[PDB]
Amino acid sequence: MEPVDPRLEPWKHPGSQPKTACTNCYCKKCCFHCQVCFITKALGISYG
Amino acid sequence: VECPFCDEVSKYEKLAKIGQGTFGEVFKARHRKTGQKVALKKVLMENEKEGFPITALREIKILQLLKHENVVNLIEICRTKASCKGSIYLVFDFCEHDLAGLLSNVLVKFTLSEIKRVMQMLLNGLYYIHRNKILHRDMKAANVLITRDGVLKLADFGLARAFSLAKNSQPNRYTNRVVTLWYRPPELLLGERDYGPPIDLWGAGCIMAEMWTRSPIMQGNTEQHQLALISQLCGSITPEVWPNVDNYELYEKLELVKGQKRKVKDRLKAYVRDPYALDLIDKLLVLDPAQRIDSDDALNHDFFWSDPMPSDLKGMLST
Amino acid sequence: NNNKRWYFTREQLENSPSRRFGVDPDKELSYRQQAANLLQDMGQRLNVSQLTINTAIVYMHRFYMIQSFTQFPGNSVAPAALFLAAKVEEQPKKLEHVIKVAHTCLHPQESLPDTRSEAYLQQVQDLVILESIILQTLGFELTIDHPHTHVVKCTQLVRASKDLAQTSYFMATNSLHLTTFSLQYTPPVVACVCIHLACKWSNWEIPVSTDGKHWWEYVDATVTLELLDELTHEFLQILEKTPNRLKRIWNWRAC
Amino acid sequence: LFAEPYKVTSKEDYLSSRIQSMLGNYDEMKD
RNA sequence: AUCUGAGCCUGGGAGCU
Ligand SMILES: [Zn+2]
Ligand SMILES: [Zn+2]
Repeated sequence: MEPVDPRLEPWKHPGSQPKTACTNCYCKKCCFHCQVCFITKALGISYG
Repeated sequence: VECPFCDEVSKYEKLAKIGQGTFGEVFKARHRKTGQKVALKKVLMENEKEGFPITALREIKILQLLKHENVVNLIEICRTKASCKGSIYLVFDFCEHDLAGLLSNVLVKFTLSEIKRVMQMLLNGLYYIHRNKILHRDMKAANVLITRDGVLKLADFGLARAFSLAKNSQPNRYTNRVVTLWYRPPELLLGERDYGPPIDLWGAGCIMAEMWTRSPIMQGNTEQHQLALISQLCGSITPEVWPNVDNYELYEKLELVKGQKRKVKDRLKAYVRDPYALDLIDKLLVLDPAQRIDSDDALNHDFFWSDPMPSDLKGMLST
Repeated sequence: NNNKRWYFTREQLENSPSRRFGVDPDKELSYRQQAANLLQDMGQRLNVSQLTINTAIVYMHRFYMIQSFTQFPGNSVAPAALFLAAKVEEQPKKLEHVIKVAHTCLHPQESLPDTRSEAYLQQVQDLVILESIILQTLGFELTIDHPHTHVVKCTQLVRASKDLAQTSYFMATNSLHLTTFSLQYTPPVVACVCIHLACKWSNWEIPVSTDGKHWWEYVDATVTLELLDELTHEFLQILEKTPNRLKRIWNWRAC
Repeated sequence: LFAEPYKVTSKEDYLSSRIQSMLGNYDEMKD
């Protein structure tokens, strides 16, 4: 979701963990919380 | 179990062992059908604590990236059929000689011109890998190869890694305990973790001295002993000669001899003789890495542009 | 023709290793999307860089152009690929930590197996095996270039707003998760498709430079507007099958 | 050396219109 | 009354072949 400056070396890139924990609500706020939520909630793809 | 992009090493026939590498055994081998010679470097997956070693992943990445006339060439990566487990082999282009072997052989005689050419190719390689943001971190005579045609190749990148010029901000914390003790620069022995390309050029200076001494110039037995030898030869490590060396946690905790004056030229005069050579060695073995000469400055040094100009090695190698 | 090794034509994609074993095109693409989602989840729990996840996804996409899902399940290959990418991208994670996170993700009911149990050491052996198979299948070609690099560089060049940069990067990630462009078109082309799509969505329009050339001309010399729109159509076509909950959840609830 | 992007008041592009009628107004998803 | 996986969604599970 959040851009990362490509000129950073691989060991410098920030971690992907979102600041807030993922919920199970499917409201607008919750469907774009992070990549996982978007793929699972908004686009309905799940492995389980 | 399909595997189209990783041939079995069986295609090569091992001929002999040729030393122990950073993480494996190395064998000379020839392609069974074409006779092409290669060097098989066996990835020793003894450190099964973290699976495939990151050291080998870095080496493979780097050697897939670096392509230069003075950098060893990776051909492919081969496997073994599960017998009772598998192993990976790095396949390199074979080089007839290594610098250590040549320096130990008494029948091999270097002219000054040929030493100039060796150091020129060496610094070209260091210049190339440094401009591609790669540190070698294992510069030593045994890792400098010379082909039959007298083309120098930097080799054994098992300890190499990429580095950053990052970023006027959070400094890097690289792996400190690197480089063979004899060729290790002062800053690494004092616990520096934000070092850079200069450490490789320290090794180049040590190697350049061996071109005349035919023997490693500082054969320490411990990190402290090595530091003492460095102080004895290059002078005492002091803020006066190395600004901000105070800041090293271990600068006083280790106690470094303080009296020693610099004796690089004094002690090497009898072996090197050439004035320009001595000057370049003096600039390569500077204590403070911030003041140590870099590949480009070394390659513009008068040593490389004064008579006798560098010449091809082919001559000296046939003896 | 060594470039075209890991880039394929529709004829080559249609005759996938999974097709050889009777796996519908849509079902293979589904397994790919699921593997990508699992990789993203594990990566976010491990707190690795997005670069690591993207590399793991490209590994997965290329892995399944040689091996079949019949033989190697996506839910077993994915943790190995991520464990490898973490090393390749200079952010290595302990094997214990990865197996833990994978169990948490795939068995939220079960308790995290004991580090001494025979089953845990079996999971370890399986993971290390899969890592070796992924490495050999890919020919140890571990340097991956991603669309995100060129997307971000281009958004910087054209002085895009924060929202347009975010959206372009987001579409780049979606391109890796939902499509097989990484196996069809070069990273610069995908970057252009992503920026173009983000612009068409946001109604941002990127003008011509002070020297009279369109923005896509500064990213790749082969990107024509015709092929650009064609591949945007291919993207949206790959997106039509998505259970478009959005058209339905579009206007309902908040927090 | 590069004019900032500029909106297109009432976009009509078939591709843009289809994407938007699909997703749901970029200005909305800001929340 | 219990198992199984499968497909459908819907302020999300103890709902349906
Ligand atoms: Zn989330
Ligand atoms: Zn909510």
